[PDB]
Amino acid sequence: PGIAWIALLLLVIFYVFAVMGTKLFAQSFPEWFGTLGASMYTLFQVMTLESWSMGIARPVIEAYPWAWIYFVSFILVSSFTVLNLFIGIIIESMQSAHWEAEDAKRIEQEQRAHDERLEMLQLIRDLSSKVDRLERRS
Amino acid sequence: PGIAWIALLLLVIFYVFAVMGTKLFAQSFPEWFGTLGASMYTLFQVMTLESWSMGIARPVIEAYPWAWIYFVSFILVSSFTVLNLFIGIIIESMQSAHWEAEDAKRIEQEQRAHDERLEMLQLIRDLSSKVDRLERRS
Amino acid sequence: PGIAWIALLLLVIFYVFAVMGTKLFAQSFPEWFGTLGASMYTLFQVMTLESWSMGIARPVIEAYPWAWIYFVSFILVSSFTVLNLFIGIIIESMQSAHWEAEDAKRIEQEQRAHDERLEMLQLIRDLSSKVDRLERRS
Amino acid sequence: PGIAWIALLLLVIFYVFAVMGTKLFAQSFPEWFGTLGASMYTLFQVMTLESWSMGIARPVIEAYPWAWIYFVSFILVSSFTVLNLFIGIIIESMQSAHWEAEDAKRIEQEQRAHDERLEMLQLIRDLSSKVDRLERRS
Ligand SMILES: [Ca+2]
Ligand SMILES: [Ca+2]
Ligand SMILES: [Ca+2]
Ligand SMILES: [Ca+2]
Ligand SMILES: [Ca+2]
Ligand SMILES: [Ca+2]
Ligand code: NI
Repeated sequence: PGIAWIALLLLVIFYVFAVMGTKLFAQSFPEWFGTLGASMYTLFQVMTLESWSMGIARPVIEAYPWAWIYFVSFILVSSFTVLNLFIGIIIESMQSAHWEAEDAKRIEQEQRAHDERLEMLQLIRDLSSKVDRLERRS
Repeated sequence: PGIAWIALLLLVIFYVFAVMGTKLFAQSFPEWFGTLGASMYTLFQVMTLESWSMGIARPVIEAYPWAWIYFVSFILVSSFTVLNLFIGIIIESMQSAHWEAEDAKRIEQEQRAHDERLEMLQLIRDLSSKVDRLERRS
Repeated sequence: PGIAWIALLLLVIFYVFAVMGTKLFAQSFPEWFGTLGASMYTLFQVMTLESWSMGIARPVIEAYPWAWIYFVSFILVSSFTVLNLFIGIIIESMQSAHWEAEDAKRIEQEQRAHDERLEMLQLIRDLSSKVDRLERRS
Repeated sequence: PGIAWIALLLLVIFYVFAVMGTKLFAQSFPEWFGTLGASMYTLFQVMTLESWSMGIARPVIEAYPWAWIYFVSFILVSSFTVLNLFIGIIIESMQSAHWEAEDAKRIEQEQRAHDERLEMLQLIRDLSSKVDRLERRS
């Protein structure tokens, strides 16, 4: 398992949407989705939202009016699984640094004093033992 | 109950703004604001800031002066309510992967000792009597 | 003050920069910098990186070769004090629903660490204080 | 050392890619790559993804079509090290507000007891010793 297990998926979301888009607009926007690699590129351009809509979608949408769904969806997914990936890093680097350290040091400072209390506790039975013997010898 | 509230609110924000956008720039910028389902797009584009001003606002404003406020305001709120939403995952993904798991494991370990330092404590008051029995009894 | 202090700072930064566009690209790029409320607008557009130099400072810089310094810096500063501000929100949001009231409940956990402890010791001394009345006899 | 370590890195790439990019495109795309000083510009114009494929890579690519690779890669890395760099600031600011400051408050309410109980303890022996000293007394 893991976090970069998304870098797997994203590039498959990609693979998917590329092939999907290529099958459609290969026909009539072979400028962009002429080929797979072409769609690949385009879709990374779209990933980046560098004229994503006016450049690509809207033209494509004029020809294929529903395409809006394709482009709008790809985006929400593309971006979403990046946000989902990017944060998995905020986390796996956030708590890589002072959060492994602390958990260990308090796992340590805590068993430090189940140590202290418990035995120090003991001398008190050892005392309720020495003294125990003496209300007897009273 | 939860953060889909911002989502909802931010989805409200769309509905709400796409609504006005439709009615106003409808007749002037009809590809952009003719039908709701096309101010929706256009706003989702505006949302993404993909040729947001030069493509849509400037022209909507080169005609309608106040529209600026419309677009600007939409953006600030749009982005802002996500920023708020985005972070609400950084946090809830942080207060889920890390901030929550010890929140339990430390009151889990604190009670382990108020039951032990207070357990200690009985013995110490109980040595108190067995001996307060001896300033007098022995 | 805090987050809202950068807020101010930035909006300072903005006015201070739309200040210049208007004093500066006014005669000539009046679509963008002709007057203030239009630099303001432009500046916000430029902030958000919608056609910022292709649309804007490439043709402004077809005007002035130095102007590049103008739009570039504005961004690196503009973007910069937001990153600074944004972060101040992950921070003052990330330690506000997860990390804030812990320091108060662990103020309080470490609080009885004295209450029990100190009162226990109190007993200890009193034990001794009487035991010592028994070096006195025995 | 610190993290400007990455500022170096990115800035090495920002330099490296413009030098690499003048070599190729200087010839035939002068307005963007016929120099370094405007390559740089362009490359930060590219850094930002303002008309990146559409404005630039595409027509450039049109000429040296494998130019995609240079744009795409640039971008993946340019961005990616700002991600590693931005994160740094998230962490070196989340590890600065409470991470560094609070860790110290705990060094203190940790070492407060190994001192408090040392002597709670201490008094426990003395007590034991007097009774232990009362074995060879009576
Ligand atoms: Ca073309
Ligand atoms: Ca149409
Ligand atoms: Ca005009
Ligand atoms: Ca011109
Ligand atoms: Ca403790
Ligand atoms: Ca454009
Ligand atoms: Ni913590």
